[PDB]
This record gives sequence, C-alpha cells and structure tokens, in this order.
Amino acid sequence: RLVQLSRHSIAFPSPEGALREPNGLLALGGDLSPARLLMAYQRGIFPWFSPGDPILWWSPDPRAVLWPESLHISRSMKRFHKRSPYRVTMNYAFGQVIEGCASDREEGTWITRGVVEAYHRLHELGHAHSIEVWREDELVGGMYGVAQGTLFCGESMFSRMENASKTALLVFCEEFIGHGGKLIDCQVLNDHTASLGACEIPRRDYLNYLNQMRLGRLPNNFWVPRCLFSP
Amino acid sequence: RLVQLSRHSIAFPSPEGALREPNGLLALGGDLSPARLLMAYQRGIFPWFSPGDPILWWSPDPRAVLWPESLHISRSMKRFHKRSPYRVTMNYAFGQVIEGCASDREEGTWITRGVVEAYHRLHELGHAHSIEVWREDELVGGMYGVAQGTLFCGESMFSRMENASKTALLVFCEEFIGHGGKLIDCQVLNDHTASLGACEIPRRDYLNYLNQMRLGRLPNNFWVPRCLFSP
Ligand SMILES: Nc1ncnc2c1ncn2[C@@H]1O[C@H](CO)[C@@H](OC(=O)[C@@H](N)Cc2ccccc2)[C@H]1O
Ligand SMILES: Nc1ncnc2c1ncn2[C@@H]1O[C@H](CO)[C@@H](OC(=O)[C@@H](N)Cc2ccccc2)[C@H]1O
Repeated sequence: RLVQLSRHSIAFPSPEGALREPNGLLALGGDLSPARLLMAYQRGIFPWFSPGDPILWWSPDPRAVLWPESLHISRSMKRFHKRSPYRVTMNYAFGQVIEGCASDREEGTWITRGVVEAYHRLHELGHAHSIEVWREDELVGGMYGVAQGTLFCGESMFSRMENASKTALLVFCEEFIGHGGKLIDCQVLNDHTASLGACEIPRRDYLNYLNQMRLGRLPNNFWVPRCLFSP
Repeated sequence: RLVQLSRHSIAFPSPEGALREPNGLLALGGDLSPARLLMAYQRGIFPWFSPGDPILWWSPDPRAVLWPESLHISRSMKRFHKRSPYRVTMNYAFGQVIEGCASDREEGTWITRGVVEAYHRLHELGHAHSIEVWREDELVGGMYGVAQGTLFCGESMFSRMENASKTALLVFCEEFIGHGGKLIDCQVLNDHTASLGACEIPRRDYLNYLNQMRLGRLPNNFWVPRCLFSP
C-alpha cells in the first residue's frame, strides 16, 4: 500500500501497512527536512536508500534492537578496555563521525552528502548525537544516532582502529544505562549487531516501547558535549 | 548609582533600585553566561540592548504579564484553529525559532550572534525552551523563553504565516495550564501582547509571584521534545 509522500503534507502512513518484502518498505519521496525526519523517528519510521534512488522510508518487522544491559562484551575486549588506549567524547565532532561512517565503502554508501546534511541538521537542533573515539588527537572511530527519549536510534558506526567501534558502543551503553537509557534501536539485525546482543522483537512491540520511551528523559546535561571516558 | 556588573561574581542589585525612565534600567556590564542569565531570571531581571552597546539589564515597573487563562482569542481565531492548518511542537527546533525572532527585522534586532549563543546554552542546559508552529514541512512561526518553575518568561515570538504566532501561544497556554502553569512573563507590554490579554501588575507584585512559582513545579517531563497539536 506504498505511499508517495509529497512536498505538501509531512504525515506518514501507519507502520502496519509496511510491506513484508522488502521488509518494512513503507513510503518513498518527500524530503529529509528536520520536521519530516523528526516526525518519522517519532512514529518508528526511518529513511534508507541507495544513492540515485528516491528517499525510501522503512519500519521493518521484526525490528532489531539492543537492550543496553545485554550488550555482550568478550573477555578479551574487557582486558583491552581495562587498559584502553582510547578516550571517548560525546557530541564533540558529529560531522567527523558521520563522515567516517560514509567513508567505509560499504554500509555507509547510503550516507550521501544530502543525508549528511539532514542529520547534521538534527545534531544542530539537539536530536542526532555522536560518540567519538580518540587515539591521541586522532579520531579513530565512533557512532551516531537519533535520541528518542530513553530510546536511542542507532544510525551507524565506523572504525579505523581495532576495537574503536566497540569502545564507543561499550562506554555509551554504560553512560546510557547509568542515566535512564532504556533501549537502542538497531533497525535491522546483522552479524555485527547480533554478535553484540542485538535481538529481534515484533514491530508491534517496538512501537509500544517507542511510544513510552520517547516521552522519558535523561539529565539535561546528558547530551551536552563532553568527555565520557578517559584513562 | 547604576551598578556595573563584575565578571568576578554572578551577583545582581535589588530590582527596586532600577531607574524610573528608561523604565527598569538597572545595570550594565557582566556577561551572558548561564550562571548569570539564570541568576537574572531568578531575581526578576533580564538583559536587553542594541548591537554595539554594552550588556544592559532590566527589571521594569510595572511588569507586563499574561495569566495563561485570561488569554484573549477572537472568534475568527477559534473558527480558524478548529480547522487549523498548523502543527505545534515543543523544543523541536529551538535554534530556528530564536533565529526567526532574531530576524523579524524590527524588534529582534537586539538578538545578536552573541545573544543567540547565550540562550542556546540555556536551552542546551534545559532552562530555555521553544514552541514551533509548522505549516506542512515549513517553520512558519514560534516562540521561546526561560522556564522559571510554574512561571514562564517569554522572550519573543515571530510569524511568517497568518495566525502562526497566535497558534503557538494558544496551544502553549492550554498545555501550560493543563499541568500547573501559573503565569507568563511578558517583560514589557505592547499592542500585540495587550490585544492577547496581557496586563500589568506592579514590579513588587511580579517579584512575589516569581518567588512562589520558582519553586513551583511541573511534570518532570513537561519540556521533553514533542508534538503538541496535529492539524
Ligand atoms: N540498510 C541499512 N539501513 C540502515 N543503516 C545501515 C544499513 N546498512 C548499514 N547501515 C549502518 O551501518 C552500520 C554497520 O554497523 C549499521 O549499524 C546498525 O545495525 C544500525 N542500523 C543500528 C546501530 C547503529 C549504531 C550503533 C548501534 C546500532 C547501520 O548503522
Ligand atoms: N522590549 C522588548 N522586550 C522583549 N520583547 C520585545 C520587546 N520589544 C518587542 N519585543 C518582541 O515583540 C513581540 C511583540 O508581541 C514581543 O513578544 C512578547 O510578548 C515577548 N516580549 C514575551 C513573550 C514571548 C513569547 C510569548 C509570549 C510573550 C517580543 O518578541
């Protein structure tokens, strides 16, 4: 029952109508305007499409997700992290992180210049945030996403140095949990997310979770740029 | 006799010693740091000055105020709001609302890059909030201010489409009242504000209200970003 968004309205169809195959494809067209996106993440919808294609909106079923508590950290990583060679900051360099994500010529191929601006825009308005991983003064990895109350919608992550990506995710989760963070939406499950504790749950439930958590809150300063981890 | 603020501390002089004409002129100098700004609102003072001049602080007598309940709404406006073409949201795009007021070419000329950054910190820190009015996908109005308990200090409004500004206030007041909102600071009274039902109580009366409402509280999640009204 695919819907064709217009320049006019900013309203999305109901997730229930999403197609089974491809999984969750709900609507195409529209723009990546703050109001539109912010409206979409609020309803459990998210944009994803390959360069050259029109904007595609999804709300897959089942929905991959990560319980902060359940993050799985190997014994080796913990040893590594006990004596971590990195530093971790919050919203210190959103632009660089989303850039490194597009860099990786794979999962980040969809992150096009326009995609980068739409999200940078959210970060600038206080909704899209990033976790940066440093080695010296160099940014070696990180991750960004869109906060939805006590729920965090992961957008992507990148790594240019062994375990940088896990450090960011690791430390994020700790800060997140210690302050009220309830969930992490991973959208679609994959080997990486799976090897981390991401698990599927019915769309029907993710929407319940979403509706509840989007009205919750963390300390005011929680998303204020700062240092999260440093030896 | 007209105190100069010192960078050393965040202390302000009694408002009762403000000038009688220019009405409210109390002190100049200081800075626009969170600590200071918050202290000003805490004690019934607010900064205002045109580009070029030093920081000027005020606390006029009388003070313009708006009883959330006594908001005057014409019959054509209700007629219009019933079939409203706008969408109202809270703290979705503080940055843009403030820039919108800051560019209303007439009054918002005092809102400089400096002032914007200053209030943006308070928003980032969670004391400043904004009400956006959307027409489809575009921002056509809004309003921002500083939350002082059950009291709310209005800083500015801006409109790009008929009745946008009024919708913002309308929707706000309803919500505001709904959860314990008690008063809306209007700083100085003017034609528009007065047509909306704002009045004037003595500086000392307003100051009392300030103390009572400062401690007064609203639901813990009152300001979290969210839609307040769908067309
Ligand atoms: N098809 C697709 N849709 C969205 N995001 C995608 C896609 N393909 C790759 N990505 C991004 O690349 C990373 C690779 O790890 C993906 O990570 C995820 O599984 C995210 N959907 C959720 C998440 C992001 C950051 C941190 C934790 C979870 C994805 O972001
Ligand atoms: N001197 C002065 N101080 C503040 N704001 C001023 C001033 N002169 C003009 N303005 C702006 O013009 C509008 C006129 O309606 C003012 O709006 C206000 O009522 C604000 N002062 C307070 C307020 C903000 C939002 C919602 C309700 C009240 C102001 O923007």
